[PDB]
Amino acid sequence: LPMLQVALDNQTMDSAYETTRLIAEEVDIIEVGTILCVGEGVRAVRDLKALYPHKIVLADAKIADAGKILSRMCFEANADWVTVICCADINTAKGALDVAKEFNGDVQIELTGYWTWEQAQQWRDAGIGQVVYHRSRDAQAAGVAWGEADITAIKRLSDMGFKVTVTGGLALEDLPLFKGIPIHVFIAGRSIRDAASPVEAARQFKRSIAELW
Amino acid sequence: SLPMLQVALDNQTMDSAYETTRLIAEEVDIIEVGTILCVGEGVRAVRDLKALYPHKIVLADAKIADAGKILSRMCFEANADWVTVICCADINTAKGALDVAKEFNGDVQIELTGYWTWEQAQQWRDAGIGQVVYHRSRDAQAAGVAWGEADITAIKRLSDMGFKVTVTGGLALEDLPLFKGIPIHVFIAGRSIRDAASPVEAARQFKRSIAELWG
Ligand SMILES: O=C(O)[C@@H](O)[C@@H](O)[C@H](O)[C@@H](O)COP(=O)(O)O
Ligand SMILES: O=C(O)[C@@H](O)[C@@H](O)[C@H](O)[C@@H](O)COP(=O)(O)O
Ligand SMILES: [Mg+2]
Ligand SMILES: [Mg+2]
Repeated sequence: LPMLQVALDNQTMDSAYETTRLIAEEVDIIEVGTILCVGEGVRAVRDLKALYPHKIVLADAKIADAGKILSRMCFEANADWVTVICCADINTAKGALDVAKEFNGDVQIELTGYWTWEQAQQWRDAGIGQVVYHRSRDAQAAGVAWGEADITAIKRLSDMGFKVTVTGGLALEDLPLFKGIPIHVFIAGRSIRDAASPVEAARQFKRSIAELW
Repeated sequence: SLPMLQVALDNQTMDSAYETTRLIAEEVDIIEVGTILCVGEGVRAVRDLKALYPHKIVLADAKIADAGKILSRMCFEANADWVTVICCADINTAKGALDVAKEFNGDVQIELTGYWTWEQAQQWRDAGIGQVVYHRSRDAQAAGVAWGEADITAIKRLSDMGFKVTVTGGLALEDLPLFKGIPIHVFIAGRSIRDAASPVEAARQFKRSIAELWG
């Protein structure tokens, strides 16, 4: 089944803990959001992995250059997975992946904003096995909906051999759009953290995934 | 005008950054909180460095990719003067960051990398972005990529479009003459200053060379 990831896009650790104390056991992956990496730094990764060592911890660092250096910082803080932004030089992705392998971790390419199909082939050739198909929050706020072009791109990525994560303002009602595609992970940030009942929100995502897959 | 000099604090902790700033804060124009310091310490790095050096321009090299208003507000509330937005970001991310920047009398720069296009560059101008950072990736440099002709052409074209262009990416002193005759806004040095036997003398050599080349 597709896994469920919660995004902790919080500015401070104590704010993040308001969510994790409710739903850490209701999800498969705990993400240190980019917002939390910028708010608190990499201690957020170390602290969350110490609290939840049985969960996959994703550092959404969106590494853009100095791949081996930033990745080592994240993996020394006990991250399992780290993100590399799609426009990074290929050598950045390669360097981050080399370090990830030292720590028995992994790298995901974050498809946030503009990228090309040629770049996608380069990632595959480099040994990258995960991508995050992300509808930008700012694009969403400007009225951009999930649509057919996204579904065709996701399927194309999956067919290239990537394990694809889908994310970007997902609501429970969006999940059927992706039915029949072997999605690796769905991420929910706002729709879990900001729900009247975060526990019910997480359980509803899991129930719907179980029904659809 | 002479190109200004920016020091990049690509350090993992504040104390490591301070080993540099205590030597060269008054030897450079702009103090950059490097991306790895932003990720290493978080936005306290911006707050602390601006409190130490309130008369200097402080740049947060956050390379914002999405959530432009949220991340830019975090940096500007920490008293940044300038923030970076990565070139692949949705145009609404750049616009959101810029709108916040204006509230704080700050500014945004687009960090150039990847396969950005000239049409995107026009989008940034149309959105009111006035600064770009022409950056040779550190990882590309390590893979043998040199500064060269296509870079000069692109830098000149960005300048002609109306951007103030910053040049950066493993610059050494000997690289500066490559850019002579172009109205470069800022040169950034990270490693060439921080890792010098004498960071003060390295900064001063950059300044002397700039003064000759653009004098
Ligand atoms: O770009 C960012 O850093 C976040 O907007 C993004 O990574 C976020 O973590 C999403 O992937 C999930 O959060 P939402 O479900 O609230 O969009
Ligand atoms: O991508 C990064 O975060 C840095 O590699 C980059 O921004 C760096 O700060 C350079 O602009 C200046 O540092 P060097 O002179 O050491 O390349
Ligand atoms: Mg995220
Ligand atoms: Mg930098």
